[PDB]
Amino acid sequence: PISPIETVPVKLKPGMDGPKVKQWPLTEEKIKALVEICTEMEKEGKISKIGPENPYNTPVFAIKKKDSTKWRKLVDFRELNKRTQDFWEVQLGIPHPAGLKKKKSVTVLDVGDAYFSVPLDEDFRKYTAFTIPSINNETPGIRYQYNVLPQGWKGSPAIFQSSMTKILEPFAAQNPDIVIYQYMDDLYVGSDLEIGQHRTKIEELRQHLLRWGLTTPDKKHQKEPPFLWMGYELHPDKWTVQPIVLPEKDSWTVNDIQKLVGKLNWASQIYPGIKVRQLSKLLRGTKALTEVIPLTEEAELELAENREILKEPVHGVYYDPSKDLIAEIQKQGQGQWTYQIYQEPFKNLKTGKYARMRGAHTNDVKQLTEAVQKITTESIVIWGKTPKFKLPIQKETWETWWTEYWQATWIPEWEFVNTPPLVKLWYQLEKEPIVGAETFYVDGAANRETKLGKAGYVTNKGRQKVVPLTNTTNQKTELQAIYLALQDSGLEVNIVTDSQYALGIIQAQPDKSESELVNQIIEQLIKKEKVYLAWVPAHKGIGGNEQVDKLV
Amino acid sequence: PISPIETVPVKLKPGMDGPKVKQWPLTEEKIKALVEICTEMEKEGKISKIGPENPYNTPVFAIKKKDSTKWRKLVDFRELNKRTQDFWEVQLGIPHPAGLKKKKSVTVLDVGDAYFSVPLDEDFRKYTAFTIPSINNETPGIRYQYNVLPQGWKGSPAIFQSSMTKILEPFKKQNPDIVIYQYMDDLYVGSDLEIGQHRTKIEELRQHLLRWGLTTPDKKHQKEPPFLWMGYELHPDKWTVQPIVLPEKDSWTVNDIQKLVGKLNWASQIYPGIKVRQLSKLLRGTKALTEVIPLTEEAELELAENREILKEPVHGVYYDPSKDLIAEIQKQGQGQWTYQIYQEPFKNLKTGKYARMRGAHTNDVKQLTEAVQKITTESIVIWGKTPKFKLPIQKETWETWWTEYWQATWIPEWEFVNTPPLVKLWY
Ligand SMILES: Cc1cc(C)c(Nc2nc(Nc3ccc(C#N)cc3)nc(OCCCN3CCOCC3)n2)c(C)c1
Repeated sequence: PISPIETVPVKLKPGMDGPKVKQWPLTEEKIKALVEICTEMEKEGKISKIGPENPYNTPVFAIKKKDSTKWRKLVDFRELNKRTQDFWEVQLGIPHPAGLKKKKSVTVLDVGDAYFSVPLDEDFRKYTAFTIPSINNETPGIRYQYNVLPQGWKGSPAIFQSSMTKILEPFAAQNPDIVIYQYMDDLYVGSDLEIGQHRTKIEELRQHLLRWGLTTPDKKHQKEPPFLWMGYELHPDKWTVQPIVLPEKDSWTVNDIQKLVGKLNWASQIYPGIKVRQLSKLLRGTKALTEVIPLTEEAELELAENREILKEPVHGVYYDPSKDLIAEIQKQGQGQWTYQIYQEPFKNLKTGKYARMRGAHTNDVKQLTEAVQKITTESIVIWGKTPKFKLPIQKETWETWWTEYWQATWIPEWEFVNTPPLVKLWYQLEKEPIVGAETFYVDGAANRETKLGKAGYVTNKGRQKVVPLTNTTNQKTELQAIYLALQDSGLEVNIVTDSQYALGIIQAQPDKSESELVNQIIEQLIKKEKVYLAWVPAHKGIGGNEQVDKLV
Repeated sequence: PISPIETVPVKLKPGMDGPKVKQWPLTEEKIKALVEICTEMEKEGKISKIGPENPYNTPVFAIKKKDSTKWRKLVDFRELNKRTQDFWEVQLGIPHPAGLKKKKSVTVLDVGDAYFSVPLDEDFRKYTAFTIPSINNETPGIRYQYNVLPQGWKGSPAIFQSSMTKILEPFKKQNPDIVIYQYMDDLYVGSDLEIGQHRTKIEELRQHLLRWGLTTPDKKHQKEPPFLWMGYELHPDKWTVQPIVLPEKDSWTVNDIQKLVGKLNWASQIYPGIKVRQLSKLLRGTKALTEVIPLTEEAELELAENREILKEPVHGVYYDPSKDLIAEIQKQGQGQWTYQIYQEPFKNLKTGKYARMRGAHTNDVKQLTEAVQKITTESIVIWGKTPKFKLPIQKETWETWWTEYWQATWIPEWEFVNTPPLVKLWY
């Protein structure tokens, strides 16, 4: 079950040497159990006996499972693993089904011995040595090496895929129609050939592999297509998520909420409208696994909303490279967003959502822009192109924003979708001051110890007001002063503040926020007809500043 | 070509392993072009396929140099540079002429094709590994490593320097007034000649470099094209640190004299000898913003004196060759961008303003990309090294589209900003 494959040259970390650790206590009669395995492994050429010269022993274990007709034994290689070189990292992620192409037929092959079927570099085999100590008084024990890729070893995964890849080349080059995917000890073959030729071609492939010591089955699968692959469910004409269940409880531990938000995210790829706002807002802190977190009222509606969605099953269609790639985004109010990616009206390739937990003062158009960003990356990964976008925003509102925004922003070709809720600009500050409008010289101050402050204003009409504040900070009073001026002024108003901070929040034109005060101010700015906000140096200013600042 | 002297032994900084940088996902179109290019390079001995025992990686991108039809491979050697060139800026460094910035016209010539002859050190080849990625993780990437001096590597012109100074010498004798400078894959050739003769003299150099083996594909044909200006021909005489202009108005409103002045009070952090107080005495009445305020005697005396004081540059602002250069850029609207190059805050070594057009044919990312290249070329010509940008852009949208309008071969260090300023029209 081995093969004349070219081994891959392996080095140890430059200064290091082979692992010389051992195991003194034994497992009684479970020693000859390890003898039966080794001799049978030796005969198969997997391992080889050797005398205890220049040795680097590695601890050996043995373990049976429930009702084990055949025992299984393996060596812990963590120490050797710490000493061997780094390799080229194995497959990062997995192929997402939404980007697979349909075929008349597909096959799955499970390579047998896998690792033990590929030889190990000769000048490196000395380090994989291990012992089988017998009785007491240090009697000469049985010591072996490894001639093939050891099971737990650090280099086994990458060397195997390298071997497998090289071995498939004289067949892939004799079969351009057949496409083969590699993944772990698995092999996933597909073709548009008529089922007759395909069954023959699979058999040719098997015989190829078998002559290279790679065993593959004729009838193995305990379950036929659909394939229970990787949390997925792959049918001949559709794909979907391997069924998940949202468990019901009376008490919720952090771990259980950690599991729940994952099972929901994993479902969000096809099931539209999945939400994880308040369900994730519970795992903000302080983080402790066994700690019982009380389930909030809004978090219970969300879970109920998700349950109502997960109720009926939904599936996705595969990729047709010849047809357009469309993506459309919908807003979901509470800072969350959803999108669908499709080529066809009634079927989706996939769905998904945008988190958006950045900052404390955000904006609807910017959020949408981040969504287009997130999707463009996802599109470029799975299909290798960017989608035509269908967006709930007017071109006037987009144009106005990117022209006004301080960051550079780009957006691929996109068309307006009239379906509400629309993305608007709920207010725009004046660029120039307003003749005839009252001028509100505002200022707010506070004490960072007493936590007391004042928010007031003084106008050009000679009007003045000062309101006392508790539970507040200099940043809260700096905004309260602005809010106060809005309350007390007509439909057009010029406001002058001495706070970079305040002007910072307002000029960001947020339509929503996580501060009730900022939201109230927003409500006023929407209600006003014209508002001009102006900045002025705090300390050394006009003189209408310290009129309410020297009060604190 | 015949293997010359044995491969120059290349070592790294003590205890610095090779680059291990993930490979950005790419369009199908780009992977296709990357594939053709690489099987074509491999076919010419330039690169070879590697095994799982090579754990290193250096990113790759497909750009379009001529952008006409064919693509071009752009390896990003930023990481490997930091790990090798820091001892090849020391051991083999190319000296930077402080006169290049003073020439009337400077032309850039790509001589990147030169390196492809010279072999690279066998023991060092491993660290030059790159990966052509697969879409949707279908196949583990195609993995190559270099067998000849790679373009984009700073260590390549350092190894090629002797051979280059030899090829150039019989031209530098005929033309002793011309400053030639090799930064990476490019030569910077500057002459005080008039524009006509300067181009004719560049063509003499192109043909000189050619009859000694070196091609320079950047020229195309000067005979008969459609309307298209040259790719790169700078004029570093124009390059200074620009002064900041104050509004010139025939009358002043409270708001006008309150937005006062264009960075004043913060300009006191740049030009420290400024008094604003006798201008702050021009209101003090809780006035309507739109009300017009007349000039007083002491008000004009703190404006005219605070105007010619801004056209007299800062003193004590010198270049620190141990300190990195920092370039900040500000989007200004109307297809205009302002930037500053510095090392310590408010001590500007260089400031300028990029300008594309009125608009409606060029978007933000294109503008910023051209601006970053434009600034970087100034930094090369002036200090011999590139700055680290602080870009007004979301990280991922830059990391997605930067390679779209990128015509340069080197790549500066990025960084992304998140907080806007009130310093927009303060510049
Ligand atoms: C668990 C699993 C099983 C298999 C067989 C695969 N491979 C695989 N699956 C499909 N889809 C599919 C899956 C299951 C069923 C059923 N029943 C029907 C179709 N299409 C291709 O091959 C697509 C080849 C497209 N190209 C062709 C050449 O350019 C590169 C990509 N390969 C995969 C990815 C996972």
